[PDB]
Amino acid sequence: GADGVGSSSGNWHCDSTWLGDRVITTSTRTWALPTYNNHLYKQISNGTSGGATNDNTYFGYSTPWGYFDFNRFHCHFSPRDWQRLINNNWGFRPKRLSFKLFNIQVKEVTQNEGTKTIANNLTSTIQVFTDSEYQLPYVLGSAHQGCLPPFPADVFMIPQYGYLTLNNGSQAVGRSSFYCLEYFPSQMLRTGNNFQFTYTFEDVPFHSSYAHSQSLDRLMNPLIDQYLYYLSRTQTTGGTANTQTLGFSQGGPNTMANQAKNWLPGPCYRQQRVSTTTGQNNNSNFAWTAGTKYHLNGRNSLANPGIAMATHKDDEERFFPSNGILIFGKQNAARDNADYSDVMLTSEEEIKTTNPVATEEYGIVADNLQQQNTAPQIGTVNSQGALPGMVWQNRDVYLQGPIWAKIPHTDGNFHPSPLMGGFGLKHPPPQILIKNTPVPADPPTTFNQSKLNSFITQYSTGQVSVEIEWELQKENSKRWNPEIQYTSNYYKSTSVDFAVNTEGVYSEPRPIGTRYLTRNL
Amino acid sequence: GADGVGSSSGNWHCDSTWLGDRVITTSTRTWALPTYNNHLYKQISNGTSGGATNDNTYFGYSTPWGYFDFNRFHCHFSPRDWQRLINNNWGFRPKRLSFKLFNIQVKEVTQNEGTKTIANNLTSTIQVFTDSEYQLPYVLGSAHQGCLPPFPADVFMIPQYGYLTLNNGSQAVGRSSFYCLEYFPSQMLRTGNNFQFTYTFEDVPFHSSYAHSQSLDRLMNPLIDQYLYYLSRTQTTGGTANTQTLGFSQGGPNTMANQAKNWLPGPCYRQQRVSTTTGQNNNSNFAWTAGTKYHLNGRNSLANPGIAMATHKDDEERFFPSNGILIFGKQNAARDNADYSDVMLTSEEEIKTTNPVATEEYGIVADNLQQQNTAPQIGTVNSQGALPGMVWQNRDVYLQGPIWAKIPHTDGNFHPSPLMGGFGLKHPPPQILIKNTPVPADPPTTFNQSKLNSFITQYSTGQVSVEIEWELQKENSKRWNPEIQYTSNYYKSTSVDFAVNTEGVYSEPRPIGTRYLTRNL
Amino acid sequence: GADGVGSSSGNWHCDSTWLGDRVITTSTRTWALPTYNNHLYKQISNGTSGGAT
Amino acid sequence: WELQKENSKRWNPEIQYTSNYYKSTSVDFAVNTEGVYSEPRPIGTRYLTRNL
Amino acid sequence: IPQYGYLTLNNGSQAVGRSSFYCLEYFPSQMLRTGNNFQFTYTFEDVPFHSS
Repeated sequence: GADGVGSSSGNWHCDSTWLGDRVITTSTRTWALPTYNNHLYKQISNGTSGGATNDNTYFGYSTPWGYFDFNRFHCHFSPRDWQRLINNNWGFRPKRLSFKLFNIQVKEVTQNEGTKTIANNLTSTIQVFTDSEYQLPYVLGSAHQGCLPPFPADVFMIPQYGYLTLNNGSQAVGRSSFYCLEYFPSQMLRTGNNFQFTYTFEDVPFHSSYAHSQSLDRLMNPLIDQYLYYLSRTQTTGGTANTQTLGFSQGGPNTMANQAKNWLPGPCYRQQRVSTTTGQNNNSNFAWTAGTKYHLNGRNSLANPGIAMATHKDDEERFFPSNGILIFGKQNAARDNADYSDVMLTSEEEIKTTNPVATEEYGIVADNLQQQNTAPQIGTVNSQGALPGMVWQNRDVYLQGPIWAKIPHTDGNFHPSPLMGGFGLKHPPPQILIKNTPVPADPPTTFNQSKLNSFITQYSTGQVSVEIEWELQKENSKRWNPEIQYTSNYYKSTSVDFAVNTEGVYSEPRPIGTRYLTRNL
Repeated sequence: GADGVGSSSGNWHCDSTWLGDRVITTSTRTWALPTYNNHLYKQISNGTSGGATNDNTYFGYSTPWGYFDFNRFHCHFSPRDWQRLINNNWGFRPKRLSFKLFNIQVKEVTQNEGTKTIANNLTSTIQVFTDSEYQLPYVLGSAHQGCLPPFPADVFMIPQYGYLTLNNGSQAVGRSSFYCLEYFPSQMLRTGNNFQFTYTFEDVPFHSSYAHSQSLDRLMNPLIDQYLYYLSRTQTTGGTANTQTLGFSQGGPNTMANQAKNWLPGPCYRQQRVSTTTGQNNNSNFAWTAGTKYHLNGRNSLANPGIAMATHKDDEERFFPSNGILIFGKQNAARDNADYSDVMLTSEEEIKTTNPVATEEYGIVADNLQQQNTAPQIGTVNSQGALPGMVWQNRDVYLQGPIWAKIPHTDGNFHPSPLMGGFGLKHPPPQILIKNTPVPADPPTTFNQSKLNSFITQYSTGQVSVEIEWELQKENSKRWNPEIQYTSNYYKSTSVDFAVNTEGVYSEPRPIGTRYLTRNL
Repeated sequence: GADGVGSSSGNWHCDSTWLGDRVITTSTRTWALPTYNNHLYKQISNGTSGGAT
Repeated sequence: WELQKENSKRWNPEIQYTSNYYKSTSVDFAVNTEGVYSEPRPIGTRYLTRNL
Repeated sequence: IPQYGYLTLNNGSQAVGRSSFYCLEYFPSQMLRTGNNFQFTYTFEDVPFHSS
């Protein structure tokens, strides 16, 4: 109706509504936006001139702007809600979202000798816009820090926006592009204004959350023989001198490894195996050398995690592929050289049925061409691309994991599902940029052409709301016996899981996968 | 209105019209159609009975007919028009075409002793038809010579039509098929008639003409750390005796080779590397032996060019893959054993971002399974198929290159984009066949059953017009700094580029790629 | 609609639009205006009395 | 602004204005390490050609 | 924002009779506080295209 400094722009909303196949999750947080780079664009670079190896060189710019990132699940779901979701449902996909930004304060702080003081600046503004035409480097989806906090009572700091471009060493080539963010139409807000927009997701396949109750090779009937034959005997038996001969048999219950099958496991690109028990591992540093890397433009890049694979086979739980998994840190984990007990290892073991084990070969093929003179030889397939009749599962999404990623714009792609897990999108949710409008200090009395480098130390805070509507796929199954469910531990504990401790620090005990309920292949 | 020998059938058209997102290019040429094979079908063959190796054997027929081929770009675009196109636009695709054939003369030449004389034959006809049901071997798209000339003032000769069929050695098998082209309904034209038809392309994705301003591995934010971890340490350090241990770290600006990534480069099938500087290459003839070949039906076939890959990495310009590029000849180049200075080498270097370098491996994988007893081992991937989450770019189209190719009719295919570049089409533009109607010489006075082998030496000429409507994808980009453009050299020269020389010979100095403007991944 | 110290007067615009034979370029900048001459008009002059030619 | 479209039958390619393809320490028409914006060269308006 | 000043007829450092003096406060102007804005439009007269 009427906006001003005395009225409030918007109301707090955190809620989740469950109706039929829809669930609508809304959230609200409090943010604080500092001034970055003293309002300057800057060329940032790193090159082999220093100690940096040729692989880590980069060239790019760092903008004064800042951006909102809600791309992680736990922003939108309380652990309880996540439990309603993964226990009762096969799959889900987002439909549409809404975004609101309101109740803006802008404050200016000054330093006089040793005293610090902070006072409202009522006339200052902030600038906000969204890129809806995707005309900027899209920097979301790389799993950077700085999303909304999982716990609504936390106040968070908005990250700085920057991007990278083509480089040769530390230098730049001709195609290198430079973007000036002030060059887009944006909306300017004072303390009595608010900002909002809506967005509608394109059709996306449901994320399958479930494990297969069968395995790809066991689809057969155990009771009945096949009518097809296979080559079971190359040589006579029982004789003192055995000669080569041919004989055939029908696949049956006794030998099921020989039966014909319609389908093949998903592709395999091998990882190195590492044991959680230290003593069993080799004594050396093989992490970077023995890692599984892909080579692009004379630059070796570790492949992290890589394509979706089973972490380990039965009773192998102490083993995990080198880089082939997602690893989340526990609360108050060190940044570098953190101990094993400070991190949380995800496990893809649920997909063992459809996909091959990450640390083992795909299969065996014939190397040579046999003769009565020469013996047959076999060979091992470490890397296997796609073949007609392969089926595979994507990687599981976690409560801490990213929701979506932008499918790059290219001539062609193969199954465009982000490797880190999520929903691939041609047109992801537009990224939102925000900046404090610079306010100069006292200019000189005599004209000078040079730009003004002196400004008023300033920052702004406010509220942000995001609301996403999700579509659910109900679970319809005739299974007689009980399912596996996700459940909290019944035994006593010093402190409640997913709750604040004595000091008020919120923490998450373990990652939570999405696959519990079962289906038939 | 009224057609006859005195009226003209059609008017000359060469023009290009630029309206909005459409551009309509029309062209006209003068052709001459000789009599081939003395009006005879003939079995042609080659086999290992001679010096020919088993790989080059073939079996097929050569028809008296002849056909029109406009499949190359430079037929439809003047170099200037090609410059308007590639500088201002991201992509384009054809919409519909028109074809006209008119102003037909048919002349008969006789030899009397040493004198030669040529006179109009007013009553003779020619036969023309198009196969719109695709019931013939489709011979276009193999980049054969004989398309329309690039320069409108040239008169060209129509090529002869022939096709190949299944063979075993020089012989033919049972499935070998024989087609009689007189067995189709065709239209017969005298000097007062004209021929035309229209065609409408099926929906086809725009050809992407642009380079990526980013690279596939650099999509990350340089400023912010990831919240994921990786395995950075397998062993203690600083001690006199170091023991195996586990430690983890977060990917960050300093080490970007270790960060998790959502996508992978396109597939890789390696090529042998050759230096343009002769001295650096090995001394031997490895061209055929060390080439990259695919084996089909006991017959080795060189893979030319192969799938799209970057020609070379940074500052490698002197290197090119063996057969993995397109090579165009300069004007008046020799047919066989031409010198390096007589040919023009295309370069795919623009796609380095998305696709791997053609001459280097795809990556590294783990060969063995480590233990405290045994060291880990690594292995190299030379050939890599498709894996989920790969992105790639197609090969660039050139002003001299082919426009389209017919996607073979098969059960299944993978990304059906022709390797030589172009638009893959289920129903390409129908191919057009043309022949002089045979006119017998004086038959004997007494009946004889044998067919008449004596004919009047004869040929025909006329005009041909083709008009194609193209659809454009406008370039909308916020990049601040200037683009790279294609431009002619400012410095003085003996003769103008893309123009006739003193002797009247038209020539093209260099190939012209389509990728200049830039985009973000 | 209603202007005051809490509302913002206008929105940032920098854009260029290409339509047919028209192109429309808009721009926006931030300025700072000092007080000159202590709010005084002043006669300024220079002459050959000094070193000036 | 009002534009006058270029309608010309010239066969061979025009001269265009284009950025340098070769590598460089810093991008032209962009901020440097210190954040100072700079313009490398003046840019004239005459490239396309006409007949007298 | 630069300072506004202007020159007039002179003889040496002195001024002649035709020298004019303008008082800028003598024009109608619009006064704005922090809640106000200012705008106007303008239309160029017909001018020949700049030949590039």
